[PDB]
Amino acid sequence: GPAVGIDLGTTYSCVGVFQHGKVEIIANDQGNRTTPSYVAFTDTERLIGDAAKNQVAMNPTNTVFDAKRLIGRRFDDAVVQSDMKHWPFMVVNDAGRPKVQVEYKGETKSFYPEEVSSMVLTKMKEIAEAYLGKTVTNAVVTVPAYFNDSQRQATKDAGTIAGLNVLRIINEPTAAAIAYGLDKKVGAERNVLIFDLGGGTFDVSILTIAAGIFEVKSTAGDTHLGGEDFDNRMVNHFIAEFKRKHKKDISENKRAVRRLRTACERAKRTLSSSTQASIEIDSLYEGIDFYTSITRARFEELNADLFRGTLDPVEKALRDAKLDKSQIHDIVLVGGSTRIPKIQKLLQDFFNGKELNKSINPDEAVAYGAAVQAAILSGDVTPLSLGIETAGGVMTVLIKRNTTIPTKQTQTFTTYSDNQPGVLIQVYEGERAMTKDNNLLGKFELTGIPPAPRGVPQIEVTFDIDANGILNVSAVDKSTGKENKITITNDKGRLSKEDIERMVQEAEKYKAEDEKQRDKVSSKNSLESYAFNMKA
Ligand SMILES: Cc1n[nH]c(=O)[nH]c1=S
Ligand SMILES: [K+]
Ligand SMILES: [K+]
Repeated sequence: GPAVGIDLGTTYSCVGVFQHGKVEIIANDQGNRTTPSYVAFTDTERLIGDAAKNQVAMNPTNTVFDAKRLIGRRFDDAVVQSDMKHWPFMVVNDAGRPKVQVEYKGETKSFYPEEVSSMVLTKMKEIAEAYLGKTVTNAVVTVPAYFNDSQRQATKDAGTIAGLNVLRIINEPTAAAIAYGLDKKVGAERNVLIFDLGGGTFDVSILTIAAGIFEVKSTAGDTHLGGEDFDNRMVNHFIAEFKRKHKKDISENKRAVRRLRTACERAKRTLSSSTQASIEIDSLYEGIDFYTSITRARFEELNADLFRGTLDPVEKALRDAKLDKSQIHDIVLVGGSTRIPKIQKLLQDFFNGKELNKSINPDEAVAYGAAVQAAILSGDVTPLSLGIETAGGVMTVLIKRNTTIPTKQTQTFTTYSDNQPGVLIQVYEGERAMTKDNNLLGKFELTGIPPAPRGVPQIEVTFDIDANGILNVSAVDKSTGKENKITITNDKGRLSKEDIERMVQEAEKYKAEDEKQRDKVSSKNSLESYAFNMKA
């Protein structure tokens, strides 16, 4: 039967299926299209999803949430140590691996984060099975773009424990782009910014899409920013208002604060569609009814620093991607908090009035994209960057990937050593900083360089690609006009789309190491007479 797409979120999970030409987001047994990523252990039973979230106040020590924060991580990781302080449940160290420790049926029990996430995935699998009336095994599960191999493998393991065959682990921003069909657009490469403010995290991702291939250029954000922060600002404001009006602090009473927080959450949602919301609480504290109102402008003022602060990760991602804001072709809004009008206005104003992609429910877009990809898995531009080896085994790119063909690019190079008699032109294809990590396509030598000090000889290297995709690489000694050249054949089927994707993924995985590495060689246009990779 059809594979499902699952957004395994920090706070909630969402499951969708592509059937009958459309994606259907599947509601749970309580009629909810999103299910809380919560697992609760009690004296008599294990609760998953809505039931677990509903009883959290009654059973805080044994209600687990935020397993995504621990997944694929070591106990001594700084993130784990800081996060544990904010959790009611215990996290224990089992041989360097974090485990949640809870009381279940009168017995102490410990679970790895992948096991807790497997329980959430089991609920999502069961919700899909109830809707489809058939067993669901195949699934595509989404993860944040910044997740490392350990976090990705642990997420896959959670699906495997749940009995799911994880066809692929895909980035949440990529899933959102697939939901908007941004990978179906034939033509020149497009730069896409995904603004994801929901699920307790703020994620900004910049992607480039061409020929159905996605590359993550940059990621930025705040792992501890979400709607709860906006609700807290309202709760503190109301606590102050009650204290000023009634000379009473309701902070001591946990239920009164809980009732106020629930009213604030509802009011914030009303403020997305209306300019004012009513707060009506009977007997909030000491028998005093709290009936009041909040304007959208007051809500915006209470959260002004948080809302404006969202632009700082957008600026950082643009800087990391080496792109101006004008170079973004598509902006996608993901996450429930993107419904807030002030956030939409701030982002649109930053982008000079550019329209935002927000037609898909922001809570369901990632699952929607995952479902589209799962169905695909169930049934001219350059593919890779082209360049030559410079001194130190460095990849110097003459043609970036996603360059339309035919194309011709020329750069000038020099000798690295004094009285260097010749240069070796080594042609490589790939996105890595060092040639050892890229693919060698061919090599040729330009000999007879007249003796000169290093940096004086000028060698012009030209990469020419025809419409058929054939690459001709030539080098000319600008002092004599002497030349040498190689023709590199483009075998049809030499590279699969998956082969290209793997090369792009490797660049994304080693981006920090490669970006730091580029700084090491001083010249960047100097050629040696030998292959660095063959040097002992
Ligand atoms: C403001 C807001 N936040 N989250 C959500 O799910 N909806 C809304 S309208
Ligand atoms: K996810
Ligand atoms: K997010």
